[PDB]
Amino acid sequence: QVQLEESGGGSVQAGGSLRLSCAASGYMYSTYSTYCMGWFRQAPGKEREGVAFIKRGDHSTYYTDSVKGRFTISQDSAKNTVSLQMNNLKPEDTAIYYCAADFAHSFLLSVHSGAGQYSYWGQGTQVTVSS
Amino acid sequence: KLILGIVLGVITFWLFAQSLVNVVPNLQQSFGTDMGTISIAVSLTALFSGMFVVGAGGLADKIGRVKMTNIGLLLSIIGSALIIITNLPALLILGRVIQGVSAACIMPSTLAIMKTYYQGAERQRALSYWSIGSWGGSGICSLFGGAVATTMGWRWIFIFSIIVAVLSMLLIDVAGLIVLVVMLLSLNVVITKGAALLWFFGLIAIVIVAFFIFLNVKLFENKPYTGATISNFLLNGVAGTLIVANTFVQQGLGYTALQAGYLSITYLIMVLLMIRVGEKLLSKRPMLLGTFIVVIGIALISLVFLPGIFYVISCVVGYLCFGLGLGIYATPSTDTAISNAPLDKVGVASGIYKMASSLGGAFGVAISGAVYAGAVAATSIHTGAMIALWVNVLMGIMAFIAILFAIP
Ligand SMILES: [Zn+2]
Repeated sequence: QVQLEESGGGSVQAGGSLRLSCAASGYMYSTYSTYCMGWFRQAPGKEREGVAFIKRGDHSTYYTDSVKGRFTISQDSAKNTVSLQMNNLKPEDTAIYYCAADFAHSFLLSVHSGAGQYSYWGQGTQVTVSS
Repeated sequence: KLILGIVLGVITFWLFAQSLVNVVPNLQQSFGTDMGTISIAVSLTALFSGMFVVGAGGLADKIGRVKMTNIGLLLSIIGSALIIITNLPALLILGRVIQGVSAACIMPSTLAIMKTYYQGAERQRALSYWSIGSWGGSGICSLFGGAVATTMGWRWIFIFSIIVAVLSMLLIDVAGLIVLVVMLLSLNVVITKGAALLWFFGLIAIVIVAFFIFLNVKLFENKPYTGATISNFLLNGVAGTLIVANTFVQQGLGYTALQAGYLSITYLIMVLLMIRVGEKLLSKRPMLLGTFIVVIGIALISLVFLPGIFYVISCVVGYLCFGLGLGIYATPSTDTAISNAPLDKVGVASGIYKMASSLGGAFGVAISGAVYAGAVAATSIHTGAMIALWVNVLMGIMAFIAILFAIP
């Protein structure tokens, strides 16, 4: 009973910029615990691939190679939400972006990426780029 | 003496057990099977423990106390050895099941040795050191397992289980029991399904059905020990206070994971240095002090829902005032139960006091979370938080009013 309500994305010209936000409803922290949160993309062609993830507890970010430098995941701590600020988007980035969050764990443990680890998934938000 | 020195080694066999719960992502790759199936696998420990601790206490009552404590500490070797040996899915299930029944054996039996250890006055020194064993054991189960996973790994956190379980031993009739476990098995996962889920009203039946079938089928208690047990349940209802507080601070006010640690470990150091003052405090006086001063603990964190700049003061004093109150009531309540209980039926009576403690928590958390998750969805974080904190105050007041049915 932990909904992930995600917003933003949409179509844009190539080399442009797009925002993708996603907040987690009614997801509580244990006595010395936190959870990791980010997006996976999946174009009609290739299979589900990881993009960017952040450890909610201590802003511990991790990116994939493809998007490194252009994309910048971050949490608006006061408004309580993660958001992936995408830039210089290439037509490879064209896919359906899925916001996901894994089951809680000790905050001492490191940030996660593997799709097997992530357990809460969003409906999915579409993003497309072109000439 | 080396009477507790071994006993605490059996309580620290239940620190290592509940540390692995907070390191599920590491052994999901090793054991291979996905999350959700491997998670419920690790859940089985406290699951099997909660339903068997009553029976395992009543069978320790007859078969022998140190007999069962020998069984448990021996069963804590295979419980850990099975898991740490090889990581694979179907095996991981059984390893935690026996880890669960291992705790069911230890808790009631080692609680009975303490009465033989002193039998008055020098019993409070033992029960206090027993409380240090469990509250320290659970209090850092997460912060430990995580710190171990970083440097060494998930393997070197469970090799410490076998060696401490041996070093412990170095210092050493199914009357509806099947319709008891079926009521507890269900009731244990009525709070977990209550959040998830239908089996929401469906699983409440098999609790109520297996309750009345077990009601008319060892039920024989009438003394202030009952008052001490019922009060214990209501007090553990305000356990949710901390989890809803940690959430509010880290999500609402937006602090880091380490600040959450400092506010929490401050509460942990406090409570562990009051169970010491608890034995000196003594029966009804300190338990009325504890059940009262915890309600203040909430009020200071409730008022942080209408904060200022210097309300980190008002929040901190909350964690302290909450922490000490548990510690004050901590070592007198365990005594008032362990004392009044008959010397013939200690293993049976102790298991009931420990489960009433267990359910109290799980029950409290479920309410606190559900209220928070509902109130924050209706209104905001700051508003919704206080609504959940208030629901704890009521239970904390009821825990203070629960002492009304507990004479000196
Ligand atoms: Zn994670």
